[PDB]
Amino acid sequence: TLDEILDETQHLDIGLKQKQWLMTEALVNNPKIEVIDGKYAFKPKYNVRDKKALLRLLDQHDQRGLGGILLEDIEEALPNSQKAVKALGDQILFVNR
Amino acid sequence: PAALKRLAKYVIRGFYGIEHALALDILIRNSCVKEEDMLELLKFDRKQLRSVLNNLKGDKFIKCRMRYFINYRTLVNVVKYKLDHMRRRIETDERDSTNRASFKCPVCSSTFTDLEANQLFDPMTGTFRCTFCHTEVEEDESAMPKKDARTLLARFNEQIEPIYALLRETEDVNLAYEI
Ligand SMILES: [Zn+2]
Repeated sequence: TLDEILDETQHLDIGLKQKQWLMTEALVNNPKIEVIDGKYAFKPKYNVRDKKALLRLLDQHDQRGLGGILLEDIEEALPNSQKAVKALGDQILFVNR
Repeated sequence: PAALKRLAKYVIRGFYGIEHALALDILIRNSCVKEEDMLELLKFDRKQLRSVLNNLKGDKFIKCRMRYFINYRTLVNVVKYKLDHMRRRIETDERDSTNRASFKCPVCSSTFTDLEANQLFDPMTGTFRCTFCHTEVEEDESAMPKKDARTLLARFNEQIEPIYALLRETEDVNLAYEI
């Protein structure tokens, strides 16, 4: 929660007004904020960044691979490359435009 | 025409590269193909997509159906067009001259016919002597290895038929199905 972030960042003294404005509005103007209830979550990537086993998307032969984008990649422990080599080893195919 | 899309599955495999092939995969479904949709879906560049489309347009691969919004459909009957002309050019490079073993003088690297060194043929040595220098002649040597090229092309150009047999056969059987 915003209070938990404040807490962990030791920025809790942002002022209740700002704290409130951040909570009610900043995390509301948020594009498609995936928020089950109390706690905010990740919106862009539907799939958990688990660096492995996208055989579902490979066998999803209904959209020619579903526009596998790199924007949601290379930010993990292995810069896509480590996964790709195994990804190269496996069916996964990598290219760039 | 499901097996017409099979000759297509085999030419994309056989010829055009990933960037082309990914676009060509979309061309698989000949129901509706707009420019905005294909751009957004392929996640490609617009200038570059226009280049590929322009390239495919050059193939007459697609019949641009205007609304303006577009639609794209197969035109190539040039599978034979690549075939008749390529076979001609390879048979030209294949069909060699003759033994064409002209004498050649290793010192001056001059070239002679069997006829050239025959006038030179020196009866006192029972062999062929070069013209301006009496050094003995040799084989045409390297010159044109058109005979080695003939053998290579034959193995190489006719060796790609087996891997094309799936499609050479599907096309033939599909064309028969089309009537
Ligand atoms: Zn000579």
